Amino acid sequence: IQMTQSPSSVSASIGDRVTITCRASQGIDNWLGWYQQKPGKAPKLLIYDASNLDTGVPSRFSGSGSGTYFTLTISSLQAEDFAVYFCQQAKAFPPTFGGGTKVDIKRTVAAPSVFIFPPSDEQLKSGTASVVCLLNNFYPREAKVQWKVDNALQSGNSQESVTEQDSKDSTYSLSSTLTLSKADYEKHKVYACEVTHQGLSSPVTKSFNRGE
Amino acid sequence: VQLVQSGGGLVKPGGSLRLSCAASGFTFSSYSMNWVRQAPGKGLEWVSSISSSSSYIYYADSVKGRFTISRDNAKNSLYLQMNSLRAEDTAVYYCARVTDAFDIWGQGTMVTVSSASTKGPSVFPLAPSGTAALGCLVKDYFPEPVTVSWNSGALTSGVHTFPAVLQSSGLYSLSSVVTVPSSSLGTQTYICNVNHKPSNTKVDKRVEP
Amino acid sequence: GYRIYDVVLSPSHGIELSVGEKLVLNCTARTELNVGIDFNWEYPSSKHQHKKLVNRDLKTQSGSEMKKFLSTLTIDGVTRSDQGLYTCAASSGLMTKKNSTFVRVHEKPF
Repeated sequence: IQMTQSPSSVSASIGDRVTITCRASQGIDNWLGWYQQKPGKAPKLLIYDASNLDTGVPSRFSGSGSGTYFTLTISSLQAEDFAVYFCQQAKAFPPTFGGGTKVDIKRTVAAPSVFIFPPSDEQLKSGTASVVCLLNNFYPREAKVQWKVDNALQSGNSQESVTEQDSKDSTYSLSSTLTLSKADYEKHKVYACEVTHQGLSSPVTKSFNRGE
Repeated sequence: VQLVQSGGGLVKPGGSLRLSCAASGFTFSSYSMNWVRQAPGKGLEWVSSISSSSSYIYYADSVKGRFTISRDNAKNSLYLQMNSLRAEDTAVYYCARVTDAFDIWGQGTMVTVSSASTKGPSVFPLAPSGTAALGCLVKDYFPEPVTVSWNSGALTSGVHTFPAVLQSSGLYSLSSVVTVPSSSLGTQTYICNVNHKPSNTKVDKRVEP
Repeated sequence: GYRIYDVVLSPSHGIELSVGEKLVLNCTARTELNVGIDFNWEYPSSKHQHKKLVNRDLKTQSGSEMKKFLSTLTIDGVTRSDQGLYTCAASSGLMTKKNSTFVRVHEKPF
């Protein structure tokens, strides 16, 4: 029994009427919960049985819907409300959760400044090769990164991690590390990091030739 | 009303550790208690549940035939023995009270199942080619407690230390970067100060263009 | 298919006994077909145990697509210590609903 949340991310400012949708694969009558989670700490129940508010929760949070379609509205957004929101079903045997919807601070659209870092010679002595691609200071959070080695799309051999929304400028930064062996690294010449983001009109690719 | 957790930590595949969750603030004897985990970056996943007198127990297909849920109602505490652990069991585990919805949640406790032993990091430089970007690549360490500062805390502006990620080898890898004016590269020196207390590994790497 | 409808006590309100009278408190809980239920009581006194008053046997009933679970609480003679708030919590593992009720035992001959 699958729970799909829409949208994955919501840009908002203080005082806004933010709405979050949660859709089920099959009918759940009214047994839907809403939880709030901020980075580092545990989740907290906002609303249960679709519409009923939990004790301690302010009245600005409200919930509605039934069957498959459900909605969580925040009447007037406050600084505390910037967080991830999960919906959870209580009908079928396994209680499933939604993917989560992050409500973050609205900002001007910012294309990432992209930097590519070849592996250090100090590292190549240890028989491994790491290639890092930095997407710095961008908004919104959604960004897609693709590694290409001599036009060969790389998958499974890269890992990425994103910082939290910055406290000063409200931007995000992302790091993607491509791991290769020394042998495979010395075989190929071109190493490209292709990034696609809203702030960029077309995909930007930063690359280097092994040797320079 | 509180729910304090304890007992979690580091384990190697196959091993097992107890996971306590002590209630105070309400009648423990009465409600059904659940366990819910959250993988780093991933969403929430219900793991197991148990009735008030340990009569009815349920497990997810990811944890059936391995994990064992239990509780002592006299002690006012919830337990979870985790046997035959896999790499995909590394997560932040939450005990929680159930009543309609999961109204009360514990603070949380992270268990880590990855194979390698305690190991210090190797700090490699991320050398730069308006603004210019540089950094340090803190690669292959275990467990997580790794500090990264720049110029002994004197350079905090424009710094971004990304969260760590487990590689397939079971060792963590992290990167810390700083954007600085392109003109001040040759003049101003940049040292990243990495510290991994679990293996007593202080490292100071100077990055150069 | 593991959900609870509602938990009701009978009698629900205004139960009044004399000292030494037999107290009876049933606890009905409607659930779905596959749902198991586990009754845990909460009494104010510290003289009785959960092995005396709560029923050792069970009482279940099946109707079309709804199951009833019933658990009784019998006290052979009552005292001032028994006066307080009684609560019947019916936990299924994935859910737990509870309903309250107040009982008064006055110092008077039955």
